[PDB]
Amino acid sequence: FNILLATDSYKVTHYKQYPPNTSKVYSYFECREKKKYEETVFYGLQYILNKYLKGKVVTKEKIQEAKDVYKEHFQDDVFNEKGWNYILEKYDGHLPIEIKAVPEGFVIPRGNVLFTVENTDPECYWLTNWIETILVQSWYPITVATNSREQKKILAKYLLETSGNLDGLEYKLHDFGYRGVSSQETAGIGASAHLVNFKGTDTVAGLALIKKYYGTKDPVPGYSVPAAEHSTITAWGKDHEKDAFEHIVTQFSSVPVSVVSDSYDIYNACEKIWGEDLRHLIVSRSTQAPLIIRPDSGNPLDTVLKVLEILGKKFPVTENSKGYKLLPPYLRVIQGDGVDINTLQEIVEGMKQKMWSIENIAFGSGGGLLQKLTRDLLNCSFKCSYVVTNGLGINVFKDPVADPNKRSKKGRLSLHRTPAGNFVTLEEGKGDLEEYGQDLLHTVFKNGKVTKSYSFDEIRKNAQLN
Amino acid sequence: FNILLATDSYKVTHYKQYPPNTSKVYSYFECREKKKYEETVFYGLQYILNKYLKGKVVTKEKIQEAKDVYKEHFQDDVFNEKGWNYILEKYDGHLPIEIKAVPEGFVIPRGNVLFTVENTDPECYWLTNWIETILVQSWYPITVATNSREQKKILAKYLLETSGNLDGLEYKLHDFGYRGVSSQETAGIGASAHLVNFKGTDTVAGLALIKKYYGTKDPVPGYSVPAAEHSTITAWGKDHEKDAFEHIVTQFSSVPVSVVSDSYDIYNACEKIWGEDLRHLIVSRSTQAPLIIRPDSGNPLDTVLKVLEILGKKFPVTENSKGYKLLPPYLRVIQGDGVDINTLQEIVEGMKQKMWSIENIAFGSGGGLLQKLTRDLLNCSFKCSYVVTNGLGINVFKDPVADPNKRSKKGRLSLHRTPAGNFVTLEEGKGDLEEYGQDLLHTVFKNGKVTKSYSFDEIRKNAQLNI
Ligand SMILES: O=C(Nc1ccc(C2=NNC(=O)[C@@](c3cccc4ncccc34)(C(F)(F)F)C2)cc1)N1Cc2ccncc2C1
Ligand SMILES: O=C(Nc1ccc(C2=NNC(=O)[C@@](c3cccc4ncccc34)(C(F)(F)F)C2)cc1)N1Cc2ccncc2C1
Repeated sequence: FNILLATDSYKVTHYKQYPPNTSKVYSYFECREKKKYEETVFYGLQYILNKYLKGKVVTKEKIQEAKDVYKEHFQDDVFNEKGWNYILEKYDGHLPIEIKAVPEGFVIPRGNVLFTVENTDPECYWLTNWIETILVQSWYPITVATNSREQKKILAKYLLETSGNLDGLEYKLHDFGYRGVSSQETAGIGASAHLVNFKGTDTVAGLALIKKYYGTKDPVPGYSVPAAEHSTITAWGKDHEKDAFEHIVTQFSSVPVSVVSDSYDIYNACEKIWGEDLRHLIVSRSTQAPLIIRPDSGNPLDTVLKVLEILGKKFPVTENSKGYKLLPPYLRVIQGDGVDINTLQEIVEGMKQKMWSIENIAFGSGGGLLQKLTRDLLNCSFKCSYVVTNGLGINVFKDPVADPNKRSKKGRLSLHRTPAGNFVTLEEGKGDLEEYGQDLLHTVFKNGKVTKSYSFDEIRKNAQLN
Repeated sequence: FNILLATDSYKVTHYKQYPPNTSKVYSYFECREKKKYEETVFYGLQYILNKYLKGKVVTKEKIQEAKDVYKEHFQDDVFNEKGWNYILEKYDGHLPIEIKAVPEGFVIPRGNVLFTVENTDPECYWLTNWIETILVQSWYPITVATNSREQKKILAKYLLETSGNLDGLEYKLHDFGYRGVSSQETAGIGASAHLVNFKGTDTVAGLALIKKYYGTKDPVPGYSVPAAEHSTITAWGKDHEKDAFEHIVTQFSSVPVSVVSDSYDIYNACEKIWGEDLRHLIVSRSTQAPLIIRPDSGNPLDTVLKVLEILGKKFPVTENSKGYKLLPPYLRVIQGDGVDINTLQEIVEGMKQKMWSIENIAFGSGGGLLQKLTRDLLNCSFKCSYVVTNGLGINVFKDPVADPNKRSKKGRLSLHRTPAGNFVTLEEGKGDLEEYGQDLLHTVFKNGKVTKSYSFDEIRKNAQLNI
């Protein structure tokens, strides 16, 4: 990794574009309000600070590699070799940058300052926005954590309504997304962001990221159970689906086991194979080791409702203290196909209308959870708000005539508690009036060192639901 | 990197679920047809083979790390330590796997085998599908290359129609997506996939990936020009936008230079600042060093058409030999906001209806090009189609009653040219009847070695448009 090659090409040319005698560039990150995701989990900057920004990030060799690449890339010698040599010689390759940030896991309304960046040496005025590209990739862990939290809110509401408690809430949305993301690095970041809110993952890459960058008191931040795939059922042959199911639930007799049941006919598998031929191997299992039947095709709501209606007529169903139907504790369902925040809401509402407890169901989500998200969903954006030029500070901003939603904030920013205990971003250095007490941003990075950090356990606490 | 920790958790348990006495698992990858992205660029597998699958990928230390993690993760000791030790001791940690693939850059219709995977040692029947998760991530470079190519087709059609050639086609869609992707690793892979079809990138990460994994005869696979951002304009102050523009075009007098012009009022910047106050610094510039005006907000079609209407009244417009209007060569426009395959089509059709040449415009795309894509867009999917159990081969598949589109192929697969020059995937080992040409799948990986590689130059040639 070479930070000289980890910016948008055009930023290589910015040191020639700022007003002459500019000693300070001060820039901020927000999830811009779009005058429905009203609050965001701030998570993921600490990963970036440690993996990419801290310590000696400049060497002789990195400067020469970048020089040689940019000469060809631009067909011209526009690279700031002198500016990067300055950092190597004055600071042993440590970035003279100060970043202030809201604590990780914090849950903040749209349109607030989340972090700020500024150069600490006048010579490095160009450096603040060099690192915009790398820091703005924060959008991804923020957006995965936020969208996973919104899904937890829906699950919380319906589980509380149909059961009278939240037992098992943190295992209700399992991460199926490892194959469905764009890379290994993405797998680990996105899986880690989902584990801010839940404990169930198949995306193994998330576990090592958490242990190296954040830390947990527990040995691991997330858990799984044995489960089949189409290959482990269909490999027995089209006439032997029963043989496959029997061998798998017998191999995994004393732990929970998920068994994909839609290879040929989900409704026949539920009613005849599980519900009649193999019923004796299901009703014997312990409460700690249920069979989880997994449909994987068809309309997600219609399929879930028919699977439950089938199982309800083959297995002894109870009515819980809320009046909702409940499968025996040895038998559960997981819908792991077509789940995103919209279909999840549809399935739990539909279950509730048919008097099925959300105790009966778990969800798996892959692309919906980790991939089908963009920087646009929360308007994650980094902008310059303040510069010093000829020793005078100026409040700077954009305000495009055709889109007032892209207006940016002015001047030096701070984050405060309101008298009602909400959040407000103060602009134009007005935080210094101290009419709203102390800035909630903390210095997290300064002059190549991480100065403040959060365990994963602290992050989970900050991100809890009301 | 530990390949023992680079699979979906449940696959750690699959070695206990396959039929006993199974000596072979054979699986394939396709972009399943949904019975419109009718053809897919196969690109990206070579990166995965070299970065993650080749050489000694198993050590004593990796097996113990995986053992310790899976113990806690499953609350149980279900990990296949003996199976992974077998690979370490018999093959010095090299995977006994054979992968066959269509050549990279090939352009293949939906619903065809692109690559196959099978174990070369009976002991390692479980290994074929262990590596499903890592191989299925090839969806991403395939889908970025495919979607970038479909955009090149749209640009090709409209540029040929409004100008009578394709000059500059390979610079018409610039990658703006570095900040808009989910990771550094993703930036490099997605940027490299876009450069299969175009030469203009700001996503620097793509250049080193191409040089390390593919290689080009040219020094670099992709190029950029100097350009402003809101910070380099707004830093001058709200009352000095004109000073910022003047200093920037004067700093970059002799090369092309893109200047974001919507900080306060794009229409005032075009009509009064560029079109009157600074016009003398624009009309002097060379054909090799145009000013590119960059709007960055509003309705993308409406804003492009009004920018061109303004510039057409302040600058000398010509009518090209097709009847379409053309800005002077020192002046161009780039729309780099809200561009995806749908808005791109809308803008060029709108320009065509208003008699503007596509010569006037370049596009920048960020999230649309590199991030707003999923494995579902081309139904990229990996399935087991053949096993050997008790020495007998059987053709296996799924065929869910409620979704016939998820039906999978049966048996040993091969890819062939049809008598009309199309493609066909043969099932059930029917390739061995040799009623069609050679199988187009080549061994690219075997027993821990990459056996066949493609230069990036070969991939660009394979992925060219017809015309
Ligand atoms: O079906 C898959 N995995 C799976 C299925 C169900 C659950 C459960 N979630 N939630 C729960 O509460 C269960 C559960 C009960 C008791 C103790 C559990 N311990 C740890 C966690 C879950 C526990 C419930 F059985 F009670 F539903 C089980 C977890 C994972 N697959 C993995 C995968 C990956 C990629 N693509 C497809 C698939 C299929
Ligand atoms: O505007 C940006 N960059 C940029 C702008 C225009 C082009 C051109 N594209 N296509 C071309 O044909 C141009 C062009 C002509 C002549 C020689 C060129 N040489 C190399 C390539 C482009 C050449 C055209 F001037 F003719 F339009 C110029 C390339 C990059 N930005 C970079 C960026 C990154 C992230 N976010 C926002 C931005 C803004």
